[PDB]
Amino acid sequence: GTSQWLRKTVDSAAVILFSKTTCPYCKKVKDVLAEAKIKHATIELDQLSNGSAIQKCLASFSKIETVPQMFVRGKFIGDSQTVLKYYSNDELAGIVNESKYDYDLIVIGGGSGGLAAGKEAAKYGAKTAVLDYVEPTPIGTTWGLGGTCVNVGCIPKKLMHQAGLLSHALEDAEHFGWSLDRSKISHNWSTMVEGVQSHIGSLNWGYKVALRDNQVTYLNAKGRLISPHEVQITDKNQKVSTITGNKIILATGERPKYPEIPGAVEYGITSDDLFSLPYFPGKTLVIGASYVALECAGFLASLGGDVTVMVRSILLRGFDQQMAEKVGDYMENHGVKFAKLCVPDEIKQLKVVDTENNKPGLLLVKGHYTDGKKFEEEFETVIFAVGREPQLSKVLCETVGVKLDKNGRVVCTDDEQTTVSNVYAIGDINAGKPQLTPVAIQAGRYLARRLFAGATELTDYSNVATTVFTPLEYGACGLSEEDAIEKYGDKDIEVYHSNFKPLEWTVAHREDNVCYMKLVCRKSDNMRVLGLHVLGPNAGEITQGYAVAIKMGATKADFDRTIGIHPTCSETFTTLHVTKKSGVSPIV
Amino acid sequence: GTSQWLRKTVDSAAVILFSKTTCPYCKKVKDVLAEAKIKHATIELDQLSNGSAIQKCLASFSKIETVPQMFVRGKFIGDSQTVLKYYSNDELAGIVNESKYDYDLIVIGGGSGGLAAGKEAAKYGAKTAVLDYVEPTPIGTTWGLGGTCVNVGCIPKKLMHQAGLLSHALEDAEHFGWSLDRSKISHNWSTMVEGVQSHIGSLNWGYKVALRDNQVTYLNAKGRLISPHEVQITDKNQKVSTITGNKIILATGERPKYPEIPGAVEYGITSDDLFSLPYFPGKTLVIGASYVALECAGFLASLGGDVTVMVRSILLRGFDQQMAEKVGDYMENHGVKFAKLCVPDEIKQLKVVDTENNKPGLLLVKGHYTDGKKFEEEFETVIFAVGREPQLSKVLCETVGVKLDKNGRVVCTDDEQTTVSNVYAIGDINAGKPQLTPVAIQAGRYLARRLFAGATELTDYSNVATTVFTPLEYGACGLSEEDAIEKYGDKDIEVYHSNFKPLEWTVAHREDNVCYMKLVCRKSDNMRVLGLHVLGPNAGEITQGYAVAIKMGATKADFDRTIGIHPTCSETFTTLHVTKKSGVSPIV
Ligand SMILES: Cc1cc2nc3c(=O)[nH]c(=O)nc-3n(C[C@H](O)[C@H](O)[C@H](O)COP(=O)(O)OP(=O)(O)OC[C@H]3O[C@@H](n4cnc5c(N)ncnc54)[C@H](O)[C@@H]3O)c2cc1C
Ligand SMILES: Cc1cc2nc3c(=O)[nH]c(=O)nc-3n(C[C@H](O)[C@H](O)[C@H](O)COP(=O)(O)OP(=O)(O)OC[C@H]3O[C@@H](n4cnc5c(N)ncnc54)[C@H](O)[C@@H]3O)c2cc1C
Ligand SMILES: Cc1ccc(CNC[C@@H](C)O)s1
Repeated sequence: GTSQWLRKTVDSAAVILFSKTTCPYCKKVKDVLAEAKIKHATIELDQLSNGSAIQKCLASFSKIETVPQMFVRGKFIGDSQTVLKYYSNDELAGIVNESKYDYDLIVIGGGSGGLAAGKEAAKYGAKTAVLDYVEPTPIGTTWGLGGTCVNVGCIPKKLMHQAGLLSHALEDAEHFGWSLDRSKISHNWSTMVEGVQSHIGSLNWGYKVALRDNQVTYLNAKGRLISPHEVQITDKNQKVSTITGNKIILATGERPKYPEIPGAVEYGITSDDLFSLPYFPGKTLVIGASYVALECAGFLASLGGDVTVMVRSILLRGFDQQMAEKVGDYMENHGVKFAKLCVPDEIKQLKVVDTENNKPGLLLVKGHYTDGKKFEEEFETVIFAVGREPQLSKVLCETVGVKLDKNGRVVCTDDEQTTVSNVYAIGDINAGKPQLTPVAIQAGRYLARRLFAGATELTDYSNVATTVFTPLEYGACGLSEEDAIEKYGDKDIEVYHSNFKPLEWTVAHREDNVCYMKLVCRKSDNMRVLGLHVLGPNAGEITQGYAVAIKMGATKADFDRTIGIHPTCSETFTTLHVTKKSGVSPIV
Repeated sequence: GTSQWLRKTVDSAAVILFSKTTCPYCKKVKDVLAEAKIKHATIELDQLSNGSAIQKCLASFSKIETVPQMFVRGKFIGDSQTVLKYYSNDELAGIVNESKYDYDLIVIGGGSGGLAAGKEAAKYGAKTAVLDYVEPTPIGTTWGLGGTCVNVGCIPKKLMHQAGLLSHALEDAEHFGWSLDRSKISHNWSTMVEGVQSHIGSLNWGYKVALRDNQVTYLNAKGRLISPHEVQITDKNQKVSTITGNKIILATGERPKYPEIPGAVEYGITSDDLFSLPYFPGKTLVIGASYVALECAGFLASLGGDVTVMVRSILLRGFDQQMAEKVGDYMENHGVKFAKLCVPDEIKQLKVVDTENNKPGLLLVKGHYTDGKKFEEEFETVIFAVGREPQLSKVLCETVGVKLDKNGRVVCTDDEQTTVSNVYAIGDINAGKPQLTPVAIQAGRYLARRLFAGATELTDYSNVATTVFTPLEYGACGLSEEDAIEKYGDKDIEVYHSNFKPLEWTVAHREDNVCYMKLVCRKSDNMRVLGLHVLGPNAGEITQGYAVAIKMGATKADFDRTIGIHPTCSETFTTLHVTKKSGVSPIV
């Protein structure tokens, strides 16, 4: 029925006021709470489908059925008159604060997900604390509040991606009539890092202010869940203590892996160090083949660097592989070299990194190909991008009872709840969910609404669009081609595709048939669009809008009746017609 | 019902074949028709929702009920045996060219819609001619086949727009670490015009080649409808003749208007001349407030030009005015000077345009503001953008019977048919249709299928998306805000909005709170999105995809449940919460 909704809501909420929009008694109580600097959620019963039933079940707690009723942490406080009797007796503050625990919510991890959840939580009166600590890299790198996206992920790579795109702007400017000469222009890595770190510092500080100004307690300490309500924190001065919270949210992210080979941890770096490195990396070897490894080799080339990528097997494993190879074939034609079907054996240090004069060392990389041929080349820097993983042993005592899948990730129900009942996990460590910063923000905000404001909304994790920020960007939404065929069979899958050329690339004398797009649709379902794929500039801005249509179950008919915006790259989606089965060429 | 469709198809198609995929006799006929280079439409009866009735209704024409059946211009030709007997006896070619008119279709106008139409009809066996003539401008500017967009519209304008954006890229490159100094680079106008014209020329040639390869007769002559089936053509030599056609499509577009003031036609120019001008315009007065006027003033300013814009009343009349005002504020903050509430009286000539040294003339402009105060200033170039109009006088003889609305645009039923039963109109001259290149193309293609292949699909003109390619671009889809309030009332309209700042603008030190987007919704229709509006970079790429979701009736919840792609500008549409009635600020 409706009853157990109301028991969960009243039991979980901190300060909550069942109210009416038109009732003047309720309105005077609200303004009392505002003047009292008392935050709370407000369930206005007159704008819900069955508010009349909810007033009936309110009597199951309060022996009354009128409005307003105020509750604090499961307890019925009183009706109108009762609460202002507390106010002009000055007993209100004592009763709204009193609680079995120190906090209504402890969040372990101050990243995209945790900070999102704590800021939405304190909005509804939940007494909240948020914990964040950055264990240093093996060479000692460190950064402030915000998470992986803010300090060592989406933010600084797209800015470094942007510095690389700008090199083609300088090339293109001549053909559009600008007097400059691209041949006479070099890049300065340190000036870039300083501007990138300046914007990161603004984000760091701005998060501390958001927490300060929302009544969230920020603790720069490493917390560890020892029991289902108990968190054991460690100071900057290694000082250890214990706080307690009613509800706990785990959101501590992942960190870079290294291969188990000698020299790796000692002499190489990872993405965590690349964004604040104080010297240009020089001649660089990137080991791996995920979006991290391509994106970084991507801009490192565009800034004049001598870049090699060492690929064990395939590029972008798990993405559509036609597009993967189109991505990779572009980078190879524009500077990035690849050593295909090759794997590393050890790293020898020939020269130490020169802190004083600000210059890299010199390394020797020993490898072998699959056939058995041997690799051996000198490199000034070696970056490892061979995956990321959580380390929940540092965060979670075995004995508390939280179930971990075979990767170390947290098994949650579809509302983010662990096996222990009052503990939840969001973000990269939620098992089998897409590891993206906008996902972690939605899970975090939609969970806080459910805990402290009686919400029902769940996070939808399906058909979440992505974009890979390689020199030519690749945005995608939905299934890949190979996956659609495997799920429904080659006969039932029809693919529309077509090359294109940006107008902007005409005067600039760029390639005619590298930019490509395709719609993978299902025949026996009115040609429903299953996945969408585009390789070209601004692929992120192109793809986004269609993510809404695809959540709404778009079909090829819907794309055909929508008119294009001319001249854009994106309008090519509105008039696709060549089918893969037909065999007709997709060139311009 | 089925009855009158079949009769309409058989009477207008040129060569049509009624068939089934499974049949081997029709496969036999297809193979013979393909061999003889005979182009035809082909219904596949075993693929239609009611082929049992379409088959049975065919007997009204062939006195037979089987398949295949081939018709030519309303006449039943024969079954399988009867067709091969014509083939094997050398009679089949003459039957399929037997026609009452010179052409199955004559298209008056070789621009966006007309080129699209003739090429589609040719592809179904229709014998087609397209006519195209470029009436020279007052100073005699003239160009090649393609239309207004190709030669003097979207294509050269976005290329000059792009030259303008690249000046901000040369600026921003400094702050991402590149050595260059923006302050010592200049722009060469003629080099850019050379590159742009070069690409226009390759479109001119491609369109000639495409009409050749579809066997479309291309007459570079001026056409004129003298009777429902008689078109009068006039040579480059003035050689007048007459051709006949079964179906006629009007697609003659528009041309720029001039104000009725002394010196306008003698000493000013329009956009028709600007895109191939041999000298730089210099100090320039732009008279108007349309998207033509602002887009041109925009890039002209970004190229180093001293630019002024003379506004009668408001900017972008017809578009959401809050957006328009923000568009104008940005230009005024980045160069362009505005003479507000001002109108011109006369243009005087102080200096004649110098062909020899390739420099502009010099003019004196006199006007007055709306309060009698005087305007007087010198400019080297004066560009009129005071609207456009057709001149159907020059193409449509009064006595044919084609009816015009009070603007001079053709009045059409929602299938593009005029008051005369066999004459149709597409593109700009179609009354009350949005005047855009993609609209013309879709109208022209969908019509040609209905006429020569039994199609039924109409063109949808509602909710067509637009982008104004000013220095900050502005893209939109659906109603303006004032329009939505006007139709439903303030109480029923809710507006969600937010500023934003592209990530690319952080390191480059650009403005914090200039970029803006909003969604206008209907409270009583489930918060249906009635209009989308965004101001910022790549606004065309941003908007296009969202047009599809609006076309399927997207609501606010649909935008909420879709996850953003990060870091993009476009992702801000997925987390909008501040409302206008709320009174909260939309800054960041
Ligand atoms: C190089 C790179 C580029 C990326 N680019 C993109 C991109 O373009 N778009 C995108 O959507 N995603 C991108 N991602 C992924 C994105 O960063 C993650 O999806 C997101 O950061 C996950 O957020 P989270 O809140 O789950 O974890 P995090 O953001 O990693 O937050 C976890 C935080 O908790 C801290 N912590 C850990 N253990 C403890 C502890 N015991 N006590 C206290 N605090 C602790 C961590 O130090 C960190 O501060 C990128 C990732 C990388 C590595
Ligand atoms: C500066 C500018 C910028 C624009 N930018 C955009 C944009 O970014 N996006 C967009 O969607 N739209 C844009 N437009 C509008 C776009 O150009 C039109 O919507 C489009 O050209 C409509 O095509 P049409 O076939 O109706 O007319 P047209 O393309 O003008 O075709 C008409 C053709 O018929 C010829 N003709 C005329 N009379 C005769 C005759 N008697 N005999 C033979 N031929 C004849 C004309 O010379 C012309 O070649 C822009 C317009 C301008 C002026
Ligand atoms: C013609 C114009 C209408 C609006 C313009 C720019 N806004 C100026 C305002 C802030 O005074 S220019």
